[PDB]
Amino acid sequence: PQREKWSSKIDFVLSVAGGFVGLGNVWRFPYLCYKNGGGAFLIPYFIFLFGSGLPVFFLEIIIGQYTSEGGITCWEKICPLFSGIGYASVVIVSLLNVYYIVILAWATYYLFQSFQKELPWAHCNHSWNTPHCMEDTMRKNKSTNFTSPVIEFWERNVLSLSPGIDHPGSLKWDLALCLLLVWLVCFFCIWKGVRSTGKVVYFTATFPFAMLLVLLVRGLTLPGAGAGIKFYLYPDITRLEDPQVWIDAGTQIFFSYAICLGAMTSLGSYNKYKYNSYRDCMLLGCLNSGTSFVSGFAIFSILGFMAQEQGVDIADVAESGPGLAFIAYPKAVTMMPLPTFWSILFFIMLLLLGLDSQFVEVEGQITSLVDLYPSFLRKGYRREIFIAFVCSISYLLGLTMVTEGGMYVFQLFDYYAASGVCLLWVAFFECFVIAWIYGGDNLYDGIEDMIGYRPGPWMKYSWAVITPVLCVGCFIFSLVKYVPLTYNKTYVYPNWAIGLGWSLALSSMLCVPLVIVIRLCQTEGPFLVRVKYLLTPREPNRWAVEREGATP
Ligand SMILES: *[C@@H]1O[C@H](CO)[C@@H](O)[C@H](O)[C@H]1NC(C)=O
Ligand SMILES: CCCCCCCCCCCCCC
Ligand SMILES: CCCCCCCCCCCC
Ligand SMILES: CCCCCCCCCCCC
Ligand SMILES: CCCCCCCCCCCC
Ligand SMILES: CCCCCCCCCC
Ligand SMILES: CCCCCCCCCC
Ligand SMILES: CCCCCCCCC
Ligand SMILES: CCCCCCCC
Ligand SMILES: CCCCCCCC
Ligand SMILES: CCCCCCCC
Ligand SMILES: CCCCCCCC
Ligand SMILES: CCCCCCC
Ligand SMILES: CCCCCCC
Ligand SMILES: CCCCCC
Ligand SMILES: [Cl-]
Ligand code: NA
Ligand code: NA
Repeated sequence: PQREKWSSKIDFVLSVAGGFVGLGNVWRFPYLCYKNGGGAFLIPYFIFLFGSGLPVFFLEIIIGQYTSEGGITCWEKICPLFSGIGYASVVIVSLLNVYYIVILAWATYYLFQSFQKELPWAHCNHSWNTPHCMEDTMRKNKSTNFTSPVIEFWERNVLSLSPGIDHPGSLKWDLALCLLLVWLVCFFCIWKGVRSTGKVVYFTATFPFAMLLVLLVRGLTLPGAGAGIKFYLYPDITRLEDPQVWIDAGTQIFFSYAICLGAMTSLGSYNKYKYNSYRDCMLLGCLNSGTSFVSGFAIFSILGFMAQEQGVDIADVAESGPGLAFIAYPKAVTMMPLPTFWSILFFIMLLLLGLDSQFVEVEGQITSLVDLYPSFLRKGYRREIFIAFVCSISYLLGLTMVTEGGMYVFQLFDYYAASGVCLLWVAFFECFVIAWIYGGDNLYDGIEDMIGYRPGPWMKYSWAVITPVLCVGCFIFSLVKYVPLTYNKTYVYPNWAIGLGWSLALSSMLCVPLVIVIRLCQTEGPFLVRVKYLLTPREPNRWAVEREGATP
């Protein structure tokens, strides 16, 4: 048959908007900004945004629309050599789906804990509370060893943090059921009803932004919001000399935009050929980066309020790692009237934000993997078993991040697996193939035919110059000034853990060289002839079904 198009352009926007607006905006951005100083994170953030985030996102969407193919076969059409970009993106999205559902497991645990008379993270007189704990309101009335009740709940009850990754501990069975529950929700929403949220499109889309608005109003009116905002906005120039703020800000844009994963290319292949996706991507790009910037005001206002309440520095009031959104927002919902009611909504809001993202990504890899075996899969019961097998195996590897030492494994996955140099590796090669091998101007001819007009030179120069320079420059300077990964500024990772972390990165990075070697070996002839034949596009726009032109 053929790849079914979208019912209407409104479905493309909502599927895309729900695919990369979520935990990457409200969870990962606040703590990466928090970890890398304050506002010094924003300069590389906006530089990378306007240089390579929107351009690469639009490039992925337009490649999918031009080839009408998934993550992998689109690159086979565009350039048979360097086809390893698709396999690299599939590996990256597999690892991402592995560790990205643990966040939803934690959110589900918090939501289940929210159903009681008093929030468990309001006061600290429970079993898990260390005698070092003290009420935040009593912190000033009452050195550097008085933990807040909110941080204890995260490290003592929700995570049961162990001494280190070398100390796995026991599998938190309460979190293991929550991790299983969200996977069953993902499994039941992937097999039956791939896109079945059509009845509640209005509620499931406007509510997460409606809930984020209340958090912003509550945070901004807090007494300490002034100091938190100045920390969030005003930059520190000396921090820009560190290569880590550029890697974090550069790959946060790539993470938040879901690029180098094959999801955007697949989502871009479901719309009509003669559809102006250039305008809609720019609007969706504003909605994505706008949500991260605006929601950053809310979380950093609470951080400023917490610092004033506890009489501590803003940079030391919460966790410099994952769980900042689980320390700040659960503190904000305490301050609201009827804290239990608002706590339920936030973790429901946090869960729909991530479930929609997980649906797009998990369906993204499964569709991409089916394209490799179109007859073996997507045919009868064979898709039943394969979907469950992917969900089951990716759930078992998610169990290693649920044990008491599972937080340290989560930091390794979040820093190496689907972020960091692995994303810079794929993003550079996506732009290098299009801009220099395929041709930047050679693709504008396709885009002009496809969207109706020739775009400006912003996209062309971003692929040709800015993105390779930003990706290579951040890659070279990161290895030159090597700083090993740390958890919460204190824990130092053992050598094997870093080596394990690089294996997660290098497993997808080496997909590009391996396929080049595989393709060169398969093709017969002189080496220069072998390279020449594998670089020629094989009719990317092979879809007469629609009024189209030709690749040349
Ligand atoms: C907290 O640290 C202070 C200063 O070192 C020390 O005097 C006090 O005994 C500590 N209290 C607890 C509960 O550990
Ligand atoms: C009246 C209640 C709302 C108060 C909002 C406070 C906003 C503070 C703005 C500080 C900006 C600093 C930029 C460097
Ligand atoms: C803010 C840093 C990145 C901005 C990239 C804009 C590039 C515009 C195209 C230049 C044409 C000469
Ligand atoms: C997990 C290790 C990498 C798996 C993917 C390797 C790519 C092989 C492509 C073979 C077909 C050309
Ligand atoms: C700066 C890097 C330039 C790379 C040039 C590659 C040229 C390949 C041409 C293939 C045409 C089908
Ligand atoms: C390695 C992380 C889990 C990957 C499971 C799905 C991809 C492989 C299917 C055979
Ligand atoms: C900087 C982000 C917007 C770029 C649009 C203008 C491109 C410059 C040449 C007209
Ligand atoms: C529903 C929005 C919450 C805003 C809280 C304002 C507190 C004023 C006392
Ligand atoms: C054919 C590519 C399979 C990739 C699965 C992901 C393993 C890390
Ligand atoms: C809370 C979501 C705000 C979105 C703003 C979009 C325009 C910058
Ligand atoms: C690695 C220690 C925890 C084991 C949980 C299950 C892993 C397959
Ligand atoms: C793979 C580069 C860093 C590895 C550090 C630990 C090696 C055992
Ligand atoms: C990850 C959960 C998958 C369950 C499949 C049951 C057939
Ligand atoms: C992060 C991209 C590095 C490219 C190196 C090419 C040899
Ligand atoms: C000064 C803070 C305003 C925030 C608007 C989103
Ligand atoms: Cl973002
Ligand atoms: Na979403
Ligand atoms: Na995002």
